[PDB]
Amino acid sequence: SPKEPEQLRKLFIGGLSFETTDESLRSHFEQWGTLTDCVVMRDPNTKRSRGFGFVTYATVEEVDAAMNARPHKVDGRVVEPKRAVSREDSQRPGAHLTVKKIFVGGIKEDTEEHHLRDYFEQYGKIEVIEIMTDRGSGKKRGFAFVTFDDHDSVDKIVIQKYHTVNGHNCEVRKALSKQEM
Amino acid sequence: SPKEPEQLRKLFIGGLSFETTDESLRSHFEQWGTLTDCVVMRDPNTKRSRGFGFVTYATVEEVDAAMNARPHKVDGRVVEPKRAVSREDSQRPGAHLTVKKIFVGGIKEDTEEHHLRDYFEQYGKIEVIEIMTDRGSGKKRGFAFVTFDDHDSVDKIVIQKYHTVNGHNCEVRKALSKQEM
RNA sequence: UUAGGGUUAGGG
RNA sequence: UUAGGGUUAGGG
Repeated sequence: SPKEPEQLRKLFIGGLSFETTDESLRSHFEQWGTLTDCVVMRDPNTKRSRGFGFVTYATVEEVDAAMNARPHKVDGRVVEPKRAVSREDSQRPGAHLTVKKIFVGGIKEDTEEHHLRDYFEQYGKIEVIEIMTDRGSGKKRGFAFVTFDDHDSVDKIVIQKYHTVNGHNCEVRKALSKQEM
Repeated sequence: SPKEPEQLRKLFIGGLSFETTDESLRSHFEQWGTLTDCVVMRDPNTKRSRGFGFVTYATVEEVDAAMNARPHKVDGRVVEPKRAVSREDSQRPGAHLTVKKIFVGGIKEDTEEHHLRDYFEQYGKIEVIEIMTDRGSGKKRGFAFVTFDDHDSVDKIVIQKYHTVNGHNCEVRKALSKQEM
């Protein structure tokens, strides 16, 4: 009886201690809901832990409640849980990078800070809003950077590439530095 | 009449818009106290802005109140203020890197999380505390990583290299990744 | 079309 | 002496 989809309910649990089994991974994350699925990824030959796994709750509400419980110490080790990234986007560069900033392209020269603030507040607490303009000329360049205080907010946004802000169909990507491009 | 030293009262203001003068830099940061010193660094020949400057309050209280006002938009641009780093440490690698994690070496096999928590809480809100141990052997390795929610907390700590925690003289350095060493 | 200015570490 | 395990992205 699961209404919400699987990917929205799934969490990638990276950095798992090599002592973590399916059972010890389940016995930890079950404190924040019921687990539809809980697996520790292993090598097909050695069956040794590959250092990451997946958990899937019945509700996305439980997924958010799980993320509200960071940090997570499973089997005596701090793990890094991340919202599940599609097998599509996982091939794209920087999809797995933990960032607190996003790229917003297509705002089209009439979008100000309050437009971004009023829209993106619904995903998390906003730190900075930078409307990119051409220096000296003052012309707006049609894209902006929004920085949140929590990386999980960014991860919830970029799974939906397209957003309609201020009457524009915009693209939202994870903010990559110049040295990662 | 300045009791506290100069370096503790000085802030490095990086990323300054090239339109920022001493006066516009002062007219912004004077909202959080009195400015002992306020300079925009320029090239000796062109006198064009080098993109950074310094401000110095009369109290470190005003310096903390200034940092509580992040982000700072000076002359229509978000600037990155940092606690002043000695001309010594500025030669050391990674001193200017904005990090939220610290290295703590010398805790010596009898220091647990609560020892680090009770000591380092006095500098800011703590996110994670990782006591580094040898896998499989369980032996403690004598160093730890402490992650704060604010980079400014880390910057206030690492200006004092040596700290006495749990009866040990420990070294505190900025957490550098493996790829920056 | 929609990728940032890391000259963003010292003048006195 | 006091530098981290980025095999931390898919099994079904």
